[PDB]
Amino acid sequence: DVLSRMISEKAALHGLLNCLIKEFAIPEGYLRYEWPDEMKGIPPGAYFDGADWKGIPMMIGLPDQLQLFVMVDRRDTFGSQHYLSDVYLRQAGDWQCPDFEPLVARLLAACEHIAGRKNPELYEQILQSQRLVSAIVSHNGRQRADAPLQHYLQSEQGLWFGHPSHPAPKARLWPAHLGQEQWAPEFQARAALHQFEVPVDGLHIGANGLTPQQVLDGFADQQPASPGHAIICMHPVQAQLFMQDARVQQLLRDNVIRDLGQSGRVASPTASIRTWFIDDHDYFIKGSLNVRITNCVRKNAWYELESTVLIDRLFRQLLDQHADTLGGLVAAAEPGVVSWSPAAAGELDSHWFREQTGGILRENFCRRTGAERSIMAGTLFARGVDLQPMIQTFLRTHYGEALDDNALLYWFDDYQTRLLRPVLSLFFNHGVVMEPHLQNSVLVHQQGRPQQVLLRDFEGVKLTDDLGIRYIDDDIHPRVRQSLLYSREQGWNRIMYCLFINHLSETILALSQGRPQLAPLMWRRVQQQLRAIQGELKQPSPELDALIAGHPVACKTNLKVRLAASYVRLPSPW
Ligand SMILES: Nc1ncnc2c1ncn2[C@@H]1O[C@H](CO)[C@@H](O)[C@H]1O
Repeated sequence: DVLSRMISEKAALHGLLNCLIKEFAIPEGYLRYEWPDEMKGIPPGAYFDGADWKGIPMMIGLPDQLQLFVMVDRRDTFGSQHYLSDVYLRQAGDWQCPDFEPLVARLLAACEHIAGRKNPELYEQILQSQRLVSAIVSHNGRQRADAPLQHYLQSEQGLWFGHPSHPAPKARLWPAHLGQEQWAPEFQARAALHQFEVPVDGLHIGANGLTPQQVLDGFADQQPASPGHAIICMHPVQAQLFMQDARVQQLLRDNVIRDLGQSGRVASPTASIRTWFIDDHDYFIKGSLNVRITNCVRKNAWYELESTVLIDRLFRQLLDQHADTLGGLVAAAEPGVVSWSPAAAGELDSHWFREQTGGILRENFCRRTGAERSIMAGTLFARGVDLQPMIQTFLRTHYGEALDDNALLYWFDDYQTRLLRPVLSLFFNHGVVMEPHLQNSVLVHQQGRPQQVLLRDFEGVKLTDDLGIRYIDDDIHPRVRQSLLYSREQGWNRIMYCLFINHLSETILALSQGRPQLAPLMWRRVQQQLRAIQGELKQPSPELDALIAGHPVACKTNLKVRLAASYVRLPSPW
């Protein structure tokens, strides 16, 4: 419990170092792998461990007379390293090791001068995200370290620390008056979804291979509705919000719509917070929620609600027909979509409604892929309750004995074939831009042995203006078309940050913990894959050649955005 607090700070602190490094120090060149002149204030124990140094000295010149020292376990062009000491800072001066709060005060404080822009909210958010993490750790701190990985839902609920490179991972600014512990996957949160009785004339249903009626069936047991009516459901938090609107009030006071209880299915919220998982239900429920959670506000905007539909119909046309050109793609359907809005409301309203009431079903792929056989990547490669990459002990148990270097490179290599081949085939063959970061990705495994890397999330999916866009069957609202349209370098920036800096960087960092020498080998294995896959592509790919030949990699900046998205340029690992 004090231990708990201290684990949460080390995670939240390392998370923040990751932003600082990747988003400022490496791109703006404030980083040096060198010992300081004076060590006064840094205790031997911080950098010497009896035998040898605790790794490599890392130094940042934060351009305001402030200096930062930290022992890292490796040199890394992406910033992906393990921090093997506390953090120390200077002025004059003498090195010091301030508590977590003043340590955040101060790092942040410097980040602001480097970015010219300040965010007082972000600060209070950082401590919030950290405080939750304590509670989280504290609640789960007695479990087998790797239990998260044993089971799909549990891996959706063992992402104890959130975004590895994010200043406020667990911060969820909804009305504090609605709690926090009861809407957290990480507290094993469960809840019967909030429902509403609405008349069938306002329904907007998008289905693919599914009857309008079957979509409804998916979201809510349609029975309790009187005829001419239907049952939508929402996040219970969304439900309070959505009921705040003068508009809805009116609707309620006029019995145009009935507010049923939290009376829907009992589901568990997923790591994405507003998606819900019912075991052996054919679908997840991906509802909206007007709350900032990490970056954005998790509404399905009205146009996004149309586009899921098209993307699904797209992904099937392709999977059905263009198999070979997809490098092995496995994707979760988003086959059905529902929203409601008063029959006669005029579109500033109609829209507003459909985005409050928006719902999207995702195929519960655990049915195709087996509960105990599929693990959410972000968790696959996360640090468990002891700040130890869970992947290690998971594999050690699946492969009987401890795994030598070459086992680990093999493993890594089966993995990354199956993440790279589909993402990149999708991009260059079709202009379909995916968002394959750690959370948008689920590993399917035959007892350790990677089978598929399932991808999902059509919100994230965009289409390139020269290519991807062409699968758009043109009678599409100009606003919808606008949400899908990525410029091809806009788009390649995403694919780059996602596969490389968010996903594999981290996959690597997880496996090579304790064995940094594995890092560079792994990336070299990456680079061959890059070339072999290219050899296979059926369209040109200059940006790929660029990358293979070691040109710099795009990296989305989480912290800088919140302070002043912006992508910065990080040196290739090769
Ligand atoms: N490594 C990650 N990258 C992107 N999103 C993540 C990551 N880990 C967790 N998430 C969660 O996934 C959602 C982003 O789609 C957010 O709710 C975010 O908090």
